[PDB]
Amino acid sequence: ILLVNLLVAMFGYTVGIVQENNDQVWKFQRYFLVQEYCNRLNIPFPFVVFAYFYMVVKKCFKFRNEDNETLAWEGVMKENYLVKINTK
Amino acid sequence: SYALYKAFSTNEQDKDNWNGQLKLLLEWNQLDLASDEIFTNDRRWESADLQEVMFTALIKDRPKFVRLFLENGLNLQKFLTNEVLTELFSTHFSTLVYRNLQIAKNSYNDALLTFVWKLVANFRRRHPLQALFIWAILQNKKELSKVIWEQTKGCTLAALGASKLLKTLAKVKNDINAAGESEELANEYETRAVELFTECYSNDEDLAEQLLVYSCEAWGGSNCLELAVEATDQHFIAQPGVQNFLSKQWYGEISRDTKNWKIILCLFIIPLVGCGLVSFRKKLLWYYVAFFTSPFVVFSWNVVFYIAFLLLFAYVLLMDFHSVPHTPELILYALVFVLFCDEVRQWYMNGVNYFTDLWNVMDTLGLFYFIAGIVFRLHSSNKSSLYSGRVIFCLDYIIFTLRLIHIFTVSRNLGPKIIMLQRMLIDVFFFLFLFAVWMVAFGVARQGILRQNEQRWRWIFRSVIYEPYLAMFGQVPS
Amino acid sequence: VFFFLFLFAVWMVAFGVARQGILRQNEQRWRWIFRSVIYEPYLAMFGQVPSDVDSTTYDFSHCTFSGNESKPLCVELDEHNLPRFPEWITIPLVCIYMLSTNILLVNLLVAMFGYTVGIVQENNDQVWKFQRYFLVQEYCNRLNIPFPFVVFA
Amino acid sequence: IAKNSYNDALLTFVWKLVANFRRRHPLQALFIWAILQNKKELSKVIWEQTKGCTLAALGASKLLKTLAKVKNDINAA
Amino acid sequence: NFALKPRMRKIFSRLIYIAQSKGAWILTGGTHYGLMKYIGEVVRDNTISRNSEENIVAIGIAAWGMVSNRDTLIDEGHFSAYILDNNHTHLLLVDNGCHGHPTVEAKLRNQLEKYISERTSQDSNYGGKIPIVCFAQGGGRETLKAINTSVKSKIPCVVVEGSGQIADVIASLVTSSMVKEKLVRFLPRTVSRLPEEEIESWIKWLKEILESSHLLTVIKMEEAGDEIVSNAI
Ligand SMILES: O=C1NC(c2cccc([N+](=O)[O-])c2)=CCN1c1ccccc1O
Ligand SMILES: [Ca+2]
Repeated sequence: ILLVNLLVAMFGYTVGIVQENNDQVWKFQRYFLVQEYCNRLNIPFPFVVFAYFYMVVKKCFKFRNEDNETLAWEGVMKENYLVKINTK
Repeated sequence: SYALYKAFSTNEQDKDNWNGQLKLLLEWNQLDLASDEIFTNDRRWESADLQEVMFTALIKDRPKFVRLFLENGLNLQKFLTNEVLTELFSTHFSTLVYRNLQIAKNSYNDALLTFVWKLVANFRRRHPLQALFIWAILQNKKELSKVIWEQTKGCTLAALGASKLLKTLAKVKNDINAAGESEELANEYETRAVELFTECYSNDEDLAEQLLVYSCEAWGGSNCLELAVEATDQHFIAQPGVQNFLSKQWYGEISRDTKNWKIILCLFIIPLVGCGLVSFRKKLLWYYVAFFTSPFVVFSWNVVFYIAFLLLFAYVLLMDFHSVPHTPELILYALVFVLFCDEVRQWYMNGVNYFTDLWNVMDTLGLFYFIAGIVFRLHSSNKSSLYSGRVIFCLDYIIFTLRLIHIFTVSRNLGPKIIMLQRMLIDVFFFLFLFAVWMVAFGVARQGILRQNEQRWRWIFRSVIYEPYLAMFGQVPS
Repeated sequence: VFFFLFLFAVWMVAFGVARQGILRQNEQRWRWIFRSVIYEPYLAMFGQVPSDVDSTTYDFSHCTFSGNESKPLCVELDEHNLPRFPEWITIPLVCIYMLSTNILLVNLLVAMFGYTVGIVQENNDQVWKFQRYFLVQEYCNRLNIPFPFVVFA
Repeated sequence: IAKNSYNDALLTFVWKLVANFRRRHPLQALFIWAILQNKKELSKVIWEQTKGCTLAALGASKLLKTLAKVKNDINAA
Repeated sequence: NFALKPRMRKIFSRLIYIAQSKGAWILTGGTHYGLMKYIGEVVRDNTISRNSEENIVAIGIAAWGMVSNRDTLIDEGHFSAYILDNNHTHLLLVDNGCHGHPTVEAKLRNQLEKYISERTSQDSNYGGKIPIVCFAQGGGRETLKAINTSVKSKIPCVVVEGSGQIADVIASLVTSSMVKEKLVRFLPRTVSRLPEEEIESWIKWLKEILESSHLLTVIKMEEAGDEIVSNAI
């Protein structure tokens, strides 16, 4: 009775605390599954072993200007952001 | 200072000495005076002789003066010669800061701190503003950092790298004052990175998602999104711009404003890819491949495969398990080999950090127990080995089945609760600690009062541990 | 409720298949597969504790030896006509399953109910008095007499 | 996209009237024009000139809550 | 050398924002030095921010007697390190004789001003006629001669600030003695190289300026909120 009903109360307190952080932690974890399913040029899982043999095929034989342009884009909203802060 | 300047200026010989007036107004904090009657006539600005006064404004913490010097014209990357950086890190670099850097490299080592340890090892014996920014950011200078940060190209990358460095140095236990300063400055730069990127995103989506993926020709050798991951900067990834980016990469070619039942219904009826029930915004074989490439459906196919694997496992183990493997065990070993190939693929493409995750550890461990059950299984005409093979497969089935909880963390509804589930461990362990103490005390007292000199160990532990354990589900010892 | 039933079904399937595999050998009857794999681990949620794990409280008068009558199969025997299963592998298995479902998973459901009751309460009175519109519009629309007599109207 | 994926009675009505004028309560149509464009200050000036003011505010609130569900262009949402 | 305080930085950011809004040409010197540097900077920034909707037009008008590296072609050139600016989308260079000739382009420039000031384009709100505003923020002989050539012409619409050098001496007093009093107090170190035979000429220049005070307006220091450039123009 006492020790089980104390566990209920401590669970209730922890659920109450972690909930506003919980959605953030879930969508932070979302990055890793997107990076494990968007990285590999990936076919069906059962068939994947056949595509693994394509990698065997590999071992059967084996400053940029738009970058500076998008950094120059970033600088303008930086200036507008600084204007907003100094306006506050 | 104003009295000294009135004396120095009215000697009618050093009226022409703008350098001596400037150095006098620099050694004091007379900013308004140096603004109003040195840089105002527009009569003599050479813009190259400002180097000694720049070095002095750096090493004596005059950030408003370096702001005025940049505003009137001085290029940092012209100025910041490697001799300047070796003078800053060799002579003007503090010795308590370097000891905290040693302690943080020995006790809390990291990828970015390995990188900054190597560059601070370089200059005590090419992206210059980032090195000056690291110098100012480590010293906890907090206002020279802002002045140099406003002059950078990769501004969001700079803010995220600085936030990671300062969060690592805020863990060093000696000198908790310096830990408190570095924690506050870390929070200030991570707030700055978030608020700048949300303005970049709220003006424009395509160019902000252009920003997110670049590596700045080895900043720390990494990426803006990677640096937010490494610092566990989960307020930068929880924001709606990065979440929009991620969900657009998760649905792939399918437009996100379609309902989900249409997607899975088109998944089960395979040649229904060629019809107007799924919108493919973000000739007919392109609709085919645009469906079957997306992350959503290769994931959903993979979980259907895995459930069919668990049903075949269960059928084999419970209803069809003989002295020689019949055909469903051979199909089962083929499917387990497929899972083995996926795990060795993931290990070959991660390296060492693959063994950091606990799921991959128990994953490899389950494959080990499966092949051990095979080598116990093939010794036919021996009943003990064949029974032992089946027992090994049953415990391995427990592991394979409980992996399904980890699979369903991607869901929009179940997912956050499964993530919440691991925050309960300290409550469970406090419960089990108190319960084990009570259980041992009551069990030893009851076994001592009732009986006399039990010699059998199994009947010691059935009475002392097992029956007081069963009292937790309401059994009441007999 | 659905998060609870998801976790409980995963634990129930894992424990039930492992226990039926360790104890018995090649059951062919589907009803006795599902009474053992699904139904008895389900009854452990109300505090039942599965009976056939001890081997000191196991009698052979509730078996069949071949599925011929109603009863379950016997546990698979030895050449000495003794049960093969290790008590040191099945007693802690039932203990871990019983801890995990009867205590941890039910008391987590209590905590999540408590959190949801705490959130929805200040919205709840609004939702009730928003729902009130529909019953007023279904009882104020029709020129309505007594329900039994309504068929006459 | 909002008519194809989140269709409604009022959005069917405004789809039909915007289909009319791209080929009698005039202030309500001008109010819909300004209210869809997210104009946000011409809307108030026309709203202060209307007869059915509460009906106007409720119809506009329903239209904008439907268009705030369209997933592309989350800024406009 | 140019004094770039953040207020004038804000003002000319706002100015090139207005010129992007209305679709205006901006005429200026077009060298790399001083204010024209910053104007080319903000032209490049508002170009690189939106990359569409009526890319603005900046004409720099240079003298060709002050351009250092001069290449004759028909065949693009490559101007590299008076120096021209990198960001002016059009450059016009007047032709004269020798190198020692500043202030040559003023005649062609002011004639182009007068011609657009009389040129009629009825798709406007000004009664046609294409409105023209002159800004003076700095100082020198060029500024005073430009303001008087404007105000002697029709449609000058000259605007000045409340900070600068000659913007201060026209901004403050809005005869000979008061011109002298303001000119010696707002230019303490440039009167020292001046014969009075052209100081009296400057007094005549300013008396010709203040003849038409309705064709002149000013920006003040209390008027320092947002959209004060729009309010002035
Ligand atoms: O790729 C996978 N490998 C294994 C796996 C492979 C071998 C051994 C074990 N194991 O013992 O838990 C697990 C777990 C399930 N799995 C998977 C299936 C569908 C969707 C997502 C997934 O991660
Ligand atoms: Ca894995």
